[PDB]
Amino acid sequence: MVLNSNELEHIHSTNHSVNDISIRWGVIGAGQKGNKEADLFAGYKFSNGTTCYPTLAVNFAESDMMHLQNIIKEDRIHFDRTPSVVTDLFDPETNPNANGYLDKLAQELGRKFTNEEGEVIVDQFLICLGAGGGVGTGWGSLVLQLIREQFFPCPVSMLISLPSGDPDEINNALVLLSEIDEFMREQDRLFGNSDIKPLANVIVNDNTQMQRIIESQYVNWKEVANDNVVSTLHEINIIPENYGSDNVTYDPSDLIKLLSIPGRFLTIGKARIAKFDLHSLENSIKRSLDEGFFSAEHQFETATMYGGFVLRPSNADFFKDVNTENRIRNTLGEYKRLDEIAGKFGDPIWDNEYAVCYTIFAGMTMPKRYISLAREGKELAEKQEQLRAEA
Ligand SMILES: Nc1nc2c(ncn2[C@@H]2O[C@H](COP(=O)(O)OP(=O)(O)O)[C@@H](O)[C@H]2O)c(=O)[nH]1
Ligand SMILES: [Mg+2]
Repeated sequence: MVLNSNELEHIHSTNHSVNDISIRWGVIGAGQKGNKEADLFAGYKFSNGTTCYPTLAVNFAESDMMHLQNIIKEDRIHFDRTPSVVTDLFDPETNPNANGYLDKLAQELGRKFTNEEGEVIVDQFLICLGAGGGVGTGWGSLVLQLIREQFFPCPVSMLISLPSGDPDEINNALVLLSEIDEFMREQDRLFGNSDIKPLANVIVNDNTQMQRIIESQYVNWKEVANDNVVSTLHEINIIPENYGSDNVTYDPSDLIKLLSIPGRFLTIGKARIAKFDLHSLENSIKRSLDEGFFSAEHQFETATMYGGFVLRPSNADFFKDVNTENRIRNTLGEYKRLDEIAGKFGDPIWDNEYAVCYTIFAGMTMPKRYISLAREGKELAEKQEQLRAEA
């Protein structure tokens, strides 16, 4: 059983009835980053020892998989550094024999995500990519195509990492984010507000932002980032199914709507609160949204939907108070006025000593990290253009 956060450790040592999640993810991880994250999801188990997430890892290099932990070799899909090469190999025209590549994929997909009775055991797909790579980013474009060709039995969610500072990795990331933004706009004019979107959301993480948080607190920066990112997603999946409130309960259906309907960019703040004061509460909430693992200068006022919950002790006098539920409403209100959009904010109960406040904004436009990333990007391909002058 994989337990890669204090929150998950507590939960499983206290609750022995963790037998269900809010939304049944099917995790596909592509490229080394993607595989490594998928590998973690694969490790999660219910209280009764069953796997939580059916998980495939996909790659072109078999060296980016031979050292995985929780993914059976059978579930390591292999095909015998430019995003084009991935897409190209899966085109009826561009590659001659791309017929026996689509097929392998579609087969293994049915193998891992369908019943015997040809049903589907998953609610949405969670695809993991370190945008910037060749295998990874390439798979980003590939997925967007497959979604048009209605290849997937249900909606797709993308978990995407943004590169630190390699000018090539930056290019790939930008063309992908660009291609994503362009899918999202098309999706917006093809489907209504109420409608279930084929691309449910995209969750981004900034490597620069993440490395920074990590050095603040031997230790591997990506191993730590991965644990935080993945555990958070798992936690927000676990909690609404396994923890209720006497006041306001964020239940699974609420989360499902939030992850399924907005159809654009999504972000999460996880804030630990032990300091039970209105001030330091406000502060760690703000910290988690602006300088947390999921932050990338998001455009908060473009959010069409919100959600989240503060997980608190059984006698948390504080999280009962009007001003508490008022200060929270106001702190969040600074990012997006809450009376404007759909959502719900819970306050579930748990056996713990501290609390944790989870915050989610969905349906946002392109994060501004795109801009500050590009600025970097252009100002580099010029520097090459010049150094290309010399000789
Ligand atoms: N957040 C995060 N980023 C990673 C991790 N591993 C690699 N990356 C970065 O994500 C990008 C993805 O490329 P990588 O997966 O290493 O190779 P490729 O996808 O097979 O081409 C690179 O820019 C890596 O620096 C990880 O575990 N976590
Ligand atoms: Mg690789």
